[PDB]
Amino acid sequence: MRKKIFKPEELRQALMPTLEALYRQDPESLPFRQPVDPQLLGIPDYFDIVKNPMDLSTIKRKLDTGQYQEPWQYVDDVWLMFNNAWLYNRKTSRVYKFCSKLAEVFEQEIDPVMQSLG
Ligand SMILES: COc1ccc2c(c1)N(CCC/C=C/c1cc(C(=O)N3CCOCC3)cc3c1N[C@H](C)CC(=O)N3)CCC2
Repeated sequence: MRKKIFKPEELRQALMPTLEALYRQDPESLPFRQPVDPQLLGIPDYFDIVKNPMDLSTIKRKLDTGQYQEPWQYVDDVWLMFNNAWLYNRKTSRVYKFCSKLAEVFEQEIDPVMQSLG
């Protein structure tokens, strides 16, 4: 119940490999690498449906700038990114299928890391 203290440099070192695993997926990571601009992309309802957008570059910036206090907050951001994509996109779309592949990759990477951090 009393939270152990995680130093930001320890979270960055431990969790960065799991984020690198996502980024290295090609073609599957491409639509997830940067924040979206709905007006430029032609999806103007995106922020109506997706209340809390999330993307790989934003997660990397949060690790780089010490914005997570505990590892589950990082896991929550990765899964927010996944859940937003499964909510917004149709099941036949590239983004939807790519999201499913990233979730498979992430599940394998994150488990031993979460065990090691405690
Ligand atoms: C869109 O899929 C691909 C697949 C491969 C490659 C793509 C794009 N690009 C452009 C990358 C940037 C694209 C992002 C992105 C774009 C659209 C989008 O404007 N749409 C309208 C018509 O097309 C389908 C949907 C939707 C979504 C998008 N992503 C985030 C997760 C928000 C979302 O939930 N959905 C680079 C080369 C490889």
